[PDB]
Amino acid sequence: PNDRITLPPANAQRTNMTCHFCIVGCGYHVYKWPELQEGGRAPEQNALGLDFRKQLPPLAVTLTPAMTNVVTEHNGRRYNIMVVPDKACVVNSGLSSTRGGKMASYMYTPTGDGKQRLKAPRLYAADQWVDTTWDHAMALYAGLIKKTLDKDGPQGVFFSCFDHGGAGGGFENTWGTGKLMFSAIQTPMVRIHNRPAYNSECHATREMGIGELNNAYEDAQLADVIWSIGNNPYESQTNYFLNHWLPNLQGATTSKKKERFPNENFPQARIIFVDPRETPSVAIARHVAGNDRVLHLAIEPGTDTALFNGLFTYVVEQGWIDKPFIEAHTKGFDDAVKTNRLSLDECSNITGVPVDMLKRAAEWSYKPKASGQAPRTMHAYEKGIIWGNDNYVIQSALLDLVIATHNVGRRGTGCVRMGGHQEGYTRPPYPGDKKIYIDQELIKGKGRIMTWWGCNNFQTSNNAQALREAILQRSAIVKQAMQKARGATTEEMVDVIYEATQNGGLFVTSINLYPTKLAEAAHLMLPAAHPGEMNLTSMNGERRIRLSEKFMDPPGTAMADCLIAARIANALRDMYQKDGKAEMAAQFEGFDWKTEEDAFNDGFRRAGQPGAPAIDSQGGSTGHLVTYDRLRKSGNNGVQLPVVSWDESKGLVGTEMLYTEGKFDTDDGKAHFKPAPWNGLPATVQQQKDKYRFWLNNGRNNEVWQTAYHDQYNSLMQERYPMAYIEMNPDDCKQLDVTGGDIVEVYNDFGSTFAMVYPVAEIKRGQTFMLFGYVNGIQGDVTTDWTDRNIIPYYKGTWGDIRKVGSMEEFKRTVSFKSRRFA
Amino acid sequence: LRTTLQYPATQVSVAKNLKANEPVSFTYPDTSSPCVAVKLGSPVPGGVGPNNDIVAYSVLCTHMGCPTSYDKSSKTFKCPCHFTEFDAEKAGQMICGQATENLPRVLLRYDEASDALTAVGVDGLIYGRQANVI
Ligand SMILES: Nc1nc2c(c(=O)[nH]1)N[C@H]1C(S)=C(S)[C@@H](COP(=O)(O)OP(=O)(O)OC[C@H]3O[C@@H](n4cnc5c(=O)[nH]c(N)nc54)[C@H](O)[C@@H]3O)O[C@H]1N2
Ligand SMILES: Nc1nc2c(c(=O)[nH]1)N[C@H]1C(S)=C(S)[C@@H](COP(=O)(O)OP(=O)(O)OC[C@H]3O[C@@H](n4cnc5c(=O)[nH]c(N)nc54)[C@H](O)[C@@H]3O)O[C@H]1N2
Ligand code: F3S
Ligand code: FES
Ligand SMILES: [Mo]
Repeated sequence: PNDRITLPPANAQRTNMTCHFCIVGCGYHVYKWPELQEGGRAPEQNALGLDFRKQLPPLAVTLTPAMTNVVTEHNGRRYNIMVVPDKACVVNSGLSSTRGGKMASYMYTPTGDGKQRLKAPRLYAADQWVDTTWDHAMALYAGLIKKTLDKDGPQGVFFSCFDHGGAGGGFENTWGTGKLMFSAIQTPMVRIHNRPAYNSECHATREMGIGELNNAYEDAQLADVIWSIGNNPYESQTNYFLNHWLPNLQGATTSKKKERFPNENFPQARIIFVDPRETPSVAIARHVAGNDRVLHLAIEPGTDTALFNGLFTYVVEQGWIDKPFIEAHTKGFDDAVKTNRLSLDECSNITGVPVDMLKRAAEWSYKPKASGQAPRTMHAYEKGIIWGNDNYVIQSALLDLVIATHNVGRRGTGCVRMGGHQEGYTRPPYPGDKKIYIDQELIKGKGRIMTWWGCNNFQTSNNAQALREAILQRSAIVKQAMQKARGATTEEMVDVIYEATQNGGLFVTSINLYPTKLAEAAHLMLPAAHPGEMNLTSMNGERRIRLSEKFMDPPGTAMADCLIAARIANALRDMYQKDGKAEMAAQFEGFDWKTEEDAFNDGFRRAGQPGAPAIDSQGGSTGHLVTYDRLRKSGNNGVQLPVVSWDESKGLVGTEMLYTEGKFDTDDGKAHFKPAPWNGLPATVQQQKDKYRFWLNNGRNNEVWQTAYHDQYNSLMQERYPMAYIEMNPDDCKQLDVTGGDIVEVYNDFGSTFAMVYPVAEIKRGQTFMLFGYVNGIQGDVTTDWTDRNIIPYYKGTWGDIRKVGSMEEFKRTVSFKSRRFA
Repeated sequence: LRTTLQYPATQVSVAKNLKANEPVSFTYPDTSSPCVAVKLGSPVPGGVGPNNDIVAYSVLCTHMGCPTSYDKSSKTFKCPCHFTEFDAEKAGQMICGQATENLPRVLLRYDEASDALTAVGVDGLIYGRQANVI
């Protein structure tokens, strides 16, 4: 029934849960109680402490049927669950996004949205999917890795693996997988879930001395100006935008600024968006702040470097920089002024932004306030520039502007990633000295075995159509070779598969919650466990580490990813010991793990400690002060890393903001300016633009999480977004004789995919915006292979033509094509 | 014993009194639950009245319960608190926003003999209640 909910009893079990999904890492409670019990409506007779004897006032609660479920544990007993935001958590103050609010619905139940969860190992036995045992899966998987190591070495063993936090990442899981891949197998043939080499989104800012998560969310409350660069934060970092940015724009934080800085003017806060596209976030900012307090710099696609070099050149010419800061704490300023020189007239001609708007941006952001201090300008950026036209060069340009204007290390500032997932990285060093484009290697026929581990690059690779076509073809050779087998031992089957991989085959493994589109190619799938079926640690976009507590069993024999890594490492160790190879066996030592906590102890808590191997950790050398029991005591507020101190009396004490003493992460402790050449669009992308009509912009929808791995089973989400949509200018729609709920083909030299038309008045003629990564119409087919110096793709950098397929009468009947820009 | 809530039957008005796209405020199923009925002017699935175009909704946002306002130009309900928007033409479908429930539909009976519109139930859970009927 849809018209009531079962209240948690006053004495219901309550555990802490960070949201599974975005960077913000909102705090939740999980209430769990026997199915046949319920709380009373009186506030002291239910666990929420809310009075259901009468209508609740607005903002009292976030509670819907989607926020409840009934789980069945391995002992067959049934429990109510209720997953609701924590009012006292500093991150979200009781807010829940549409994505975190669905967490109860996306917990595993045999009958709900999680019915299709992987529950057992699955094997494609040449011509059919069947169940197999864990010992058989391990004998095949480890058998193939061992044979490849013994004949080809580690270069024959390929991974694409999460490196992120939250669900399908975090400190336990990045450690287990990194120890396995890098210490034990020692393969350099590793890409990351969102980028096709072992690299960083933030090489330039890190090299300049500025780690990308350098402030606190509170800094968004203290800013005079917030820049949002290549970022749609209402949709993609909702509760950071809603709980910290908007209160600033509304004037609710002005008294906090004045209390902290008694002798400083604080004008009404203003906001600047650098985005070719007019987004829901721009519309909401204008609604809240007024048009006069929002600047939308609607740049030409790929012209970020020209924008920042113009602004840099202008603030230097105006003397709107911090000369003492530059002299004491920086290197390379005079060189950067020469190499990055660009007039406002040139800047305007390249970006298409009028000179008066470039000047106003700089006047709001950098020109001294009446009281003499520089504006506190927080510079936030995300995939519009991280996947923009030369990732390294755009950060080079932007950090130069930020460093010259001292917008790192002062409260209310920062030049930060908004983030994607949560963060939770602890791993051994990458074991080579080479950047390797793993997708291109697979397409060219390299590798014997490829494991997708908590990712689905069938939906999310750049140039995705070339990838899927090569992997399906290489998979089919293995499937064809497995056909002749009758009563084959595991050993024999390992040889049959290896032989097929000598004839251009590839054995594919997926380690996942669900089959996904990967099952079209995979030979073996292994079932994983998400937070709440396991303990998990991760940090948000202000480095705030929290423990998500286990409160239920995973489906069937689903296992935490760190324990799957342990299982693989122990299988290989046993094989090498049996085969009389004591030196190879020793590479697979150190995985004697019974629980995910053991991976937390072995990785995060050993970083920098005496006797420990080399470890790269977001926790740093004080990570050992964190324990599960200490995080439990901290609650959903956790601690901002790095931890400065722990005692029983004060708990974990953390770090709010980095670089507050102007000591940067460089050889000389100074921030380093960098040259930022303006080279135009990459030639590969410019060839598509010269040939085809539309800019194929792409990214997030507020309602859809990533590759829709849970959402694809959600009846409400499938009603709303039955197919990937492409925002189109209405005049462009008329010229193509298309309207809301028509299907189009989108195509260029790289590939061809499909979307449902979504006319959007705000889209520019010749520009579009397609939902990325989706289960019906994969956007990435039309993205190019072009990457920057460090193999970061220009995912936002592609052009194609649009052809009407036809009217999908059922989309027109059932799907809203109304504006998603709030007026 | 019973599995259904005891919904009142609440007279709203007669269909012919409603003007195209001009919202009528009423409470249902008690005085703490504000609702809107609107004759949309063109048929929609599960519209009622002579022209199958009369719909009604709880106006409390299903995110955190701020009263939504009906926008006549878009035939949507817009939440001023965190900007959720619901389509009055698609059974309260959330266009964009932070809710995890479509805007609750008030079930209207249209009686041809009398021209009477009566609120007789609710599809979905009204904000800030354990059950639609307190
Ligand atoms: N064109 C285009 N392409 C893009 C982007 C873009 O802007 N444009 N964005 C890029 C970016 S920023 C990203 S983050 C990538 C995302 O690309 P992917 O990482 O491929 O996509 P996700 O949906 O995050 O993948 C998570 C997968 O792990 C599974 N899973 C979930 N929880 C767990 C768990 O606990 N364990 C395991 N083992 N599996 C789990 C899910 O079912 C799902 O298949 O896509 C990239 N691709
Ligand atoms: N609702 C929701 N939220 C999510 C996710 C999700 O799937 N759904 N995924 C999470 C993850 S993994 C990520 S990485 C983040 C991403 O968060 P964001 O990076 O904010 O989101 P995107 O929609 O990928 O792209 C941001 C903006 O880049 C703009 N853009 C495109 N080309 C350019 C360009 O050349 N220059 C500039 N300046 N801007 C450009 C686009 O118009 C778009 O509005 O969101 C996270 N949060
Ligand atoms: S509810 Fe979840 S999806 Fe992000 S805005 Fe909060 S961490
Ligand atoms: S209360 Fe309506 S959008 Fe949050
Ligand atoms: Mo991402």
